[PDB]
Amino acid sequence: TVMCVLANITFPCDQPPCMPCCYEKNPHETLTMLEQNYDSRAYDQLLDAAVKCN
Amino acid sequence: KYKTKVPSPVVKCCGATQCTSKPHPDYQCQVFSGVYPFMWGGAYCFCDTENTQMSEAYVERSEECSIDHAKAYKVHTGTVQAMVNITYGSVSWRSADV
Amino acid sequence: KAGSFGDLQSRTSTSNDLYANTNLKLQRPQAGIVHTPFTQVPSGFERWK
Amino acid sequence: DLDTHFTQYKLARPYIADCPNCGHSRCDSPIAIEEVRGDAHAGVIRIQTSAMFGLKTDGVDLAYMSFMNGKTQKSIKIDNLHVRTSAPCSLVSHHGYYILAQCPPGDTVTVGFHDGPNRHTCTVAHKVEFRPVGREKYRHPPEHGVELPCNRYTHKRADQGHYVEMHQPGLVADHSLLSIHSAKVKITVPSGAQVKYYCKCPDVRKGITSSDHTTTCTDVKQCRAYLIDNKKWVYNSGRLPRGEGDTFKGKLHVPFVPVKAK
Amino acid sequence: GLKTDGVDLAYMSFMNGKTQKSIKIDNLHVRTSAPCSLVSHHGYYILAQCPPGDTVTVGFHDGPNRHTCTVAHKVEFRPVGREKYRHPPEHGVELPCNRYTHKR
Ligand SMILES: *[C@@H]1O[C@H](CO)[C@@H](O)[C@H](O)[C@H]1NC(C)=O
Ligand SMILES: *[C@@H]1O[C@H](CO)[C@@H](O)[C@H](O)[C@H]1NC(C)=O
Repeated sequence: TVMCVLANITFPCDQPPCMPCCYEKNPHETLTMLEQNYDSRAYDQLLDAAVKCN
Repeated sequence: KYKTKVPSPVVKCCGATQCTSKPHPDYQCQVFSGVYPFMWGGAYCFCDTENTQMSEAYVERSEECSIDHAKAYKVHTGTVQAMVNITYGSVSWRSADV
Repeated sequence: KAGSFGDLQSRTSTSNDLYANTNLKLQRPQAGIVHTPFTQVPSGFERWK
Repeated sequence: DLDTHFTQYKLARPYIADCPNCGHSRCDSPIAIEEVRGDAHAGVIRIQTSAMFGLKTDGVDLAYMSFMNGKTQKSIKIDNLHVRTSAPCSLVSHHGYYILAQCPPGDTVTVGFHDGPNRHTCTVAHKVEFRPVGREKYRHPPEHGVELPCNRYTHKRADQGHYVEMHQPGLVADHSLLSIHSAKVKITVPSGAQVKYYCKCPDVRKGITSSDHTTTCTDVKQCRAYLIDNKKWVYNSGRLPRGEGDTFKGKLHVPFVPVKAK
Repeated sequence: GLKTDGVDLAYMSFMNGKTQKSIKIDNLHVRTSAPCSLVSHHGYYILAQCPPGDTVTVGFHDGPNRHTCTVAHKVEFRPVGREKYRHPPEHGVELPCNRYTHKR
């Protein structure tokens, strides 16, 4: 599994902390986490996970 | 083909911000002074003349480089291979690669 | 050279060195406009093509 | 597939960027053309604009464009959305900032749209060449012939690795946030959005406020105010200001990557 | 920009016979070989930015009816300076040039 960083928290990339929706809860925090993980080899998984909101 | 990536210019209102060489292909940074930027809100920076804009630009591969591109090759020498058909007597064609 | 062939040369299709000689010069923005004008030699790849 | 990439573009907002030809003159336009890519065959081009396509301020629906009427982020139904180089082009697709269109050879590229009475148009020069594939220089793609390999822009994501760099908007300037009140000037934060004021009453006054704050001073043109919204992304455009410590990138997907087709 | 009683810069006036009828500017398209950008319209005159072409067509809509007129004046694009550009650039050098004024 690939690891990604949000501030000092470190988490599996495919499963960000919020899960149901990570742009409505805190839009700034999701963006800043996507910016902090720019160079990650598994950034695509994060971008799907963050944008996922049913 | 190349793509000139042009990042967003840095506009300092009452300051002089200066270039810092970055490890980038054909990287160019210039610090043009005396800029009074106008934008949809209208008056972007206060100071009439003591304004600075730092513009930077650097060349990348175009998006199409993965589809069309020229591969430069050094050739020296190689195998010579051939497909051969043989018949002999009542045996039919065999057609094997050598 | 700047515009004949090999103006942009990369060792592989995913390399990061990306030697590129295009004579890129940044130009002064026009009065009022926040834009980043620049001048460059047209690609030698297309000239070759 | 289509849904997830359109969902994915919801982090990106349109922006107003300087454009050379707006019709009358040169102005800041919601439909500013950032880049035209015209190195595919058979006259298919990809225009990156400053307006979102297929997005609604709340959701995705592939009949809606979104664009800034100031700081309003208003969304409309695609009224005309026309692309023309020398004769009108055929809008093959529109996704995010990008539109993919089949165009005749020309010396300009103009993209424009209608918001009720108002017409927003932007022309850049960008000479467009029709690129025949093969050993006959035909001007329009034939109805029969031979299938040869050629470079075309996809409309479906192939397994993306082509990315567009995005950043948080810097200090969007607006003077409608300044007003005259009593005898001083008033900075009104529209809603939950910070504002940086730089007020040269003769002492240099400045600060960042999350609420209304009278800033003394006398005239409105001493008190330059900048909207700080960090809730959306904008393309890392050369026509948008940035600040000193604004390095953080955003890395969104690009639709309509090049592909080899026949 | 005229109304049968007054001025208002959204209205054209033209004769439908002997009637001298006034309408809102519906399209007012000007086209040489591609549509032109109507910089202004004042009195009998309209000022437009046009691509190079071999005809000049002006037309307008009065509801269902379309009134159009094409003349065979050839319009040449005239670069200013020592480079033959076909469309005005976004950057470059500000050089003196001849333009039609837009108010007076
Ligand atoms: C650092 O991690 C600890 C442990 O999870 C947490 O309690 C703390 O809030 C984190 N600090 C920051 C600044 O995120
Ligand atoms: C020779 O071999 C080829 C296959 O390589 C086969 O198709 C052909 O029938 C053979 N020659 C003759 C005369 O049949």
